[PDB]
Amino acid sequence: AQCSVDIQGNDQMQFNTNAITVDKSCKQFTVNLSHPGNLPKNVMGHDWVLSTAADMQGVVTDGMASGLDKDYLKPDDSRVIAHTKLIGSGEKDSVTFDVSKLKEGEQYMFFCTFPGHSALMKGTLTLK
Amino acid sequence: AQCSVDIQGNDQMQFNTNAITVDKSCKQFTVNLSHPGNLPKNVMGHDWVLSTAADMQGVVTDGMASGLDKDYLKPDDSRVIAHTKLIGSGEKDSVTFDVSKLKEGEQYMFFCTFPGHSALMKGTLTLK
Ligand SMILES: [Cu+2]
Ligand SMILES: [Cu+2]
Repeated sequence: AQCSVDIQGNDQMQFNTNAITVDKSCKQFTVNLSHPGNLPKNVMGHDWVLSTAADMQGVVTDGMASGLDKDYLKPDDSRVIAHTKLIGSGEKDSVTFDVSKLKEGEQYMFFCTFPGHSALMKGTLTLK
Repeated sequence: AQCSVDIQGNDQMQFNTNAITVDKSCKQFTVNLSHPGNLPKNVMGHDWVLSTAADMQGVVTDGMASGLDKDYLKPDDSRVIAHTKLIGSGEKDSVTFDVSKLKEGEQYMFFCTFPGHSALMKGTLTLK
């Protein structure tokens, strides 16, 4: 626990939280994602992606343009600090990243890149 | 216009009108739906479905459970007064229903039954 969190994205297009603070003593931080529900990945896919607030739009945009095969993310997009894979119902994925990639005083947002899902599936992350 | 309306569902999960009025003189009424943009049916499908405000949730829940192959609508759902098929970008569909299936003093709702979309895509229909 402490440097980790569990996120669930369901069939009603929602995440279970919209805010995450990362404790400044963490060297690394883990996100674990599971998709409750019965719908397939091609109709209700979810991933947890991270970037600063000012680049979220660019990532969602470039992400949509790359297709379901690239899990709706642009390959080697250097605005994406961290990201999971796109997962369907009953699947799960985890990502660990380096906390020194964040700095205190900058605003970060987590979100899903499936088309349209970022309207309700988005939230803040902050280094405290 | 005269006893019919032309409506659009776009790539942002938005319909372009959110209240429809049906005048009592009309024996029938027609709705013509188009979907501008470029996303396919499985990622951004849309339909126009009508029920009383009371049956919307029962219809939205059963439709999600019917699958993309059943155009996310329960077959022969007795609560649906009228509907179109589920279209992707570039496509189009229309429907004409009898105005005698509506009654004065009841509240009706139109919505898209694609999973996750009916929260953003809905509006009122009133018989005046
Ligand atoms: Cu999603
Ligand atoms: Cu829709």
